[PDB]
Amino acid sequence: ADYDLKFGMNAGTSSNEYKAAEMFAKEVKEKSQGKIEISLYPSSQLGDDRAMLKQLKDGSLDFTFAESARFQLFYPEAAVFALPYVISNYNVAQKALFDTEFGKDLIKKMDKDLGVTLLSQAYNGTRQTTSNRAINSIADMKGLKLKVPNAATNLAYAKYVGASPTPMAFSEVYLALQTNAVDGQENPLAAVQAQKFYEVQKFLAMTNHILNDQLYLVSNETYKELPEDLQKVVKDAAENAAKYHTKLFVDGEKDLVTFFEKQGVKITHPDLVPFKESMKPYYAEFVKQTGQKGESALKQIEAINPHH
Ligand SMILES: CC(=O)N[C@H]1[C@H]([C@H](O)[C@H](O)CO)O[C@](O)(C(=O)O)C[C@@H]1O
Repeated sequence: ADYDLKFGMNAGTSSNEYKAAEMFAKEVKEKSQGKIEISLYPSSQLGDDRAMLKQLKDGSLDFTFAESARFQLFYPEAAVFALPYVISNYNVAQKALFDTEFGKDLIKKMDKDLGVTLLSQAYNGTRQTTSNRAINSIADMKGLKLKVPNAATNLAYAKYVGASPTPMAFSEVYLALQTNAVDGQENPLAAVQAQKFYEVQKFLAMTNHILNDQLYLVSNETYKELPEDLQKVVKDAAENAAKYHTKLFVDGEKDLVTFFEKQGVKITHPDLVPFKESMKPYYAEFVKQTGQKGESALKQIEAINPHH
């Protein structure tokens, strides 16, 4: 086709993220009357989110996904998006990004500094903790070899609750869990299902610790080359796909607890009071290390009312 574009993602071909990406690709091809084709490159074939973000800056990849929190890699105060228990729900994540001065400044910085245009935002689940032994209480986290992604906020989650974080790549996790070289991991339910981590974890704790969004991103290199009518086609299709993306996650969080129960998994509901208490020292370190931009991002996020 005239523009042969590529969409890279960490997620696999059974994931919600991929399904929404298929919808995005399909609308774009149609409403562009065939001028744009978007091919999918899942399962981190192109490298992980960090790597793919660098390919979008360079212009060697055209689209990818990223959480708002992943931009803590460049702007330390963007960690606020993933300080555990700080963002209440997805309504708060939406207003954080689009309706605060911090948020709006982060978007403009994404474009001018990092070579990426934010097209849409979806919901990608609330993270929970699976494991090979029960998590009845925060005490059960002691010495747990918990698999985390390569991100400072997830490592901090593990540390401060008394677990032993082993960072690793997503594609590696399943075997690690099965052999028990690690004891647990902490994705939203959707990914626990997509990656089938429920086949090699008898236990799931509802730790509700981090709220993931997902941003549909396009390389500026690619976006600037598209005529404005085709820019609007890609922009609209990204908003349509985001809304669908959010619905897949919302509908699944209802039904998946029962799906895991049927699959022989044992669900616990530990007291979150001490989880939340364990993090105050981390919030203090966060303000200490990120300074006044950081206390100003927290202030703006904590002021957002979580009720629609
Ligand atoms: C857009 C994207 O790639 N998200 C990925 C996130 C982020 O990389 C991480 O949370 C840091 O923000 O990590 C996972 O949860 C993980 O490796 O377990 C998989 C998920 O697909």
